[PDB]
Amino acid sequence: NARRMVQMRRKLEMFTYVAWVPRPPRLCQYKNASTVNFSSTNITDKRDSITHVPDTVKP
Amino acid sequence: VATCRFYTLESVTWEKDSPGWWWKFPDALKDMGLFGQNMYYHYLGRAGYTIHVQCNASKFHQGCLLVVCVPEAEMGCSDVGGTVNEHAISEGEIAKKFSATATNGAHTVQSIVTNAGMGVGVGNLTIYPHQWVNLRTNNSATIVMPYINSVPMDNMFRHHNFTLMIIPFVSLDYSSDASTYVPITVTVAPMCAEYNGLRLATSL
Amino acid sequence: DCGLPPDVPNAQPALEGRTSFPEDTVITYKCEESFVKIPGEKDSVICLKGSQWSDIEEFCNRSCEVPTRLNSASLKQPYITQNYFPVGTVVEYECRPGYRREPSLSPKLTCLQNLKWSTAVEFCKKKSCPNPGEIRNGQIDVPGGILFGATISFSCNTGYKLFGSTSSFCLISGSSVQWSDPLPECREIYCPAPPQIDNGIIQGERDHYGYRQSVTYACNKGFTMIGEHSIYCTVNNDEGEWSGPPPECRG
Amino acid sequence: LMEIAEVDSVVPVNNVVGKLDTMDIFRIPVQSGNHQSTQVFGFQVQPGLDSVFKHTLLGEILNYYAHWSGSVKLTFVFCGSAMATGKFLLAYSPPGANAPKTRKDAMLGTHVIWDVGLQSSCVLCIPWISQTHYRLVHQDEYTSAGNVTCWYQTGIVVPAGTPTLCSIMCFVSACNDFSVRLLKDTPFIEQSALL
Ligand SMILES: CCCCCCCCCCCCC/C=C/[C@H](O)[C@H](N)CO
Repeated sequence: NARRMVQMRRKLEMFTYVAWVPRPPRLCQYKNASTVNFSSTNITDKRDSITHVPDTVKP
Repeated sequence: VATCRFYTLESVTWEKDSPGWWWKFPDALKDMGLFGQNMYYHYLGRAGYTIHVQCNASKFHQGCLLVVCVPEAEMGCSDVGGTVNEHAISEGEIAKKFSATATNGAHTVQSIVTNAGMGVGVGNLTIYPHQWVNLRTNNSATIVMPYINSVPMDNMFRHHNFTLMIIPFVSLDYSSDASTYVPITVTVAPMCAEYNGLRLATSL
Repeated sequence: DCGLPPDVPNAQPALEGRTSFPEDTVITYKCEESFVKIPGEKDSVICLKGSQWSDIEEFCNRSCEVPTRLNSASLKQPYITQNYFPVGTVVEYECRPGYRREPSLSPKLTCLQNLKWSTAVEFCKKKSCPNPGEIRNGQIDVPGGILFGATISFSCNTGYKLFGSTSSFCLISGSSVQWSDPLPECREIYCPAPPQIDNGIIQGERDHYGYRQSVTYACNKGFTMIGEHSIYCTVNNDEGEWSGPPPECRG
Repeated sequence: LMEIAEVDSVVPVNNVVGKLDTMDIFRIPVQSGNHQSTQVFGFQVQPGLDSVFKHTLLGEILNYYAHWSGSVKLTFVFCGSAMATGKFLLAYSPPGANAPKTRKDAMLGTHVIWDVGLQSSCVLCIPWISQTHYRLVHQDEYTSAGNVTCWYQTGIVVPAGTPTLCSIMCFVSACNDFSVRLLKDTPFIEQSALL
């Protein structure tokens, strides 16, 4: 089974059948190979505010 | 004509704080007249579906829903070490409710809406067939789902072909004295239903 | 004195260890294994004058065992007190508490010719408890159904504490079955006080902070912020705790 | 895979503190009143590196590749009441200058003025304006792609009995000229031991 090393598993699970019926890439960390069990994962990483774009042109 | 017809499930209440709901199919129709009966007496089944979701509200209500059908929505357990009960995936005509926080318990699904019970980004569910119900724009969503599986036919009890999810990205909101009860109603119709393996009815 | 009592097919006399019997002795016979005595018949002889026993006819015959114990149904009167069940005997059952009749099925068993009872069908089916419902901000674990004798358990989502019963059982309640305990309540957990910081403030501090709610810090004029601009309430094992240290405001 | 990338996916623009595990991560807050001076939202065009985009369908696909090229579609949908009307200025500012601090500065770049009506969505297409044919997914200042900002063009006007606070959602997809290369492993999945 291709479910114990995480990279190839995540690559293959981008499709439902192998390709047919693409799926949203696994966001959470894999826990075991028997299941799809996961700990609840943040949607993304935080930034300072909703308008936050850091200055890159400065002396 | 006896199975390929619209069946209406129990409606759900869209509140200001409602993570969402989901239903697995065909389990959601295991009691819909002769469609369910044919399911009990046959070993194989194959049908498309026309899913119609209804949510009507005034122009002074604001809200948005995601209606998405997920083929092979293998859910995950809140306890990372363990399995799920059929009851934790589907209550039949009754909907399973997502949560706004992490869930605990034995054999229950990790139903935090952000991960959609599948360890994926909820915002990425648009890859599946989907529609949105924006109260300012529309009041119904229609999806035509053919039979999707890795085999021509399969048992309708042992396998959930697809899961229907309704997830409000924009919470329902209204004003002082507008209607507070805004329900969501789901209507599903099988299409081109076939059955094989006729024998005595199974018992759950 | 009489000699040995007469032989009776499928019956054995109680001799009590002797072989010569004084006049008027009454000897009783008991049926052998897999035989039942026939009601209304003599089971004993008596030593008459002239050293002669009275006549006795066969009084033993056949039958099925006592019907096996069913968890769903119990034998009705008078079958529940009976032990003689010859071939063709039909008994009747009634549902035990927790079960109710399946009307399309017969609650009767027949003793067959091979001395066994006929095939058991579920003429009494489990009595079911009501829908357990739902717990706001919590979950109901139903691991094996909601029928008579079932167990369900309750929990609360992250950031909520359970108040009330943690489990409930489908038990018999008079004429029906009901849940032992009502649904509990999941109340939001409140974090400790967000710590004030030197030379900075909390922006619009609130009275109570619950799960994932955030406290935003701001430094006073002339002071430089070092650290997270805000912190938020985490909740584990029903206890709240801030996500980390507040920022520093250094001059 | 580009078929997948061309599908709209909701963008956690409001990736602020605390709301990283809510649905509100996908909602940009707007409201009625005099709030023109207040910017609505702003982020860098880093489809595979910035926290705003790296976990979307487009971002996840890109993280398997080292180079990307092509235009990006940003679709914004107004999710308020049908009785609420407003106009917004969605601007894309190529790199070389700091992000705008006012509507006047942002208007000088590539922008579209969005009118809210029966059509609830508008598309701000980010053109491919690059000195190189490809950009790094792990973007640096050399491969910077610019920024996107939104400002109240007029504001939001609502009648009596209507909610005063509304929300906007942003979807991201790839145009038909989008392309990636240099397959690589993604840094969003890791383990410490055989599962
Ligand atoms: C002489 C030694 C021969 C070694 C054979 C090793 C592989 C034999 C079975 C290959 C079949 C598995 C192919 C991979 C598919 C995956 O496991 C999943 N089913 C697809 O997601």
